[PDB]
Amino acid sequence: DILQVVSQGWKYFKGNFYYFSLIPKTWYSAEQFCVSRNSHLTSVTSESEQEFLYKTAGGLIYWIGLTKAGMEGDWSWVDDTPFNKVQSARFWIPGEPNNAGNNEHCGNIKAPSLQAWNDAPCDKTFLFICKRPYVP
Ligand SMILES: CC(=O)NCCc1ccc(O[C@H]2O[C@H](CO)[C@@H](O)[C@H](O)[C@@H]2O)cc1
Ligand SMILES: [Ca+2]
Ligand SMILES: [Cl-]
Repeated sequence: DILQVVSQGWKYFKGNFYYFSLIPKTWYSAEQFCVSRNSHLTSVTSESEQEFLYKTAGGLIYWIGLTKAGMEGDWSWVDDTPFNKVQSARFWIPGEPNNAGNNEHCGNIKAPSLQAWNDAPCDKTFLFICKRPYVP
């Protein structure tokens, strides 16, 4: 139900529902909140989605579903979308990911630009964005 979901504070964009939180959490506690609402921290897989997210974020920092996984620590999406390193290079802040302090294994939307993402420590608290597909 689109009207029911939206009226609980979600936004509908191109077939997906998005929740922009108002309380900050660590990355995994954010993901746990998303899981409790049949969702995950958002993936980003097109310029139009990145644009919707950074514009709605409005210059505030939000965890998204970016996290390192595997033995090599390659970036991944918690909703299990395969990570496209080539397509995603345009979406990082220049100089990121930089693994500052050798402990930045999660990702957020930080800058209000198409170049928006930064890697930050997973145990830091930020606002966060859940994403849930609409299934009619
Ligand atoms: C606001 C401020 O006092 N900045 C100057 C001191 C400083 C320098 C780096 C830093 O790390 C943050 O910024 C880095 C980019 O510079 C990010 O790569 C990193 O993930 C994290 O977001 C945090 C503070
Ligand atoms: Ca960083
Ligand atoms: Cl919230």
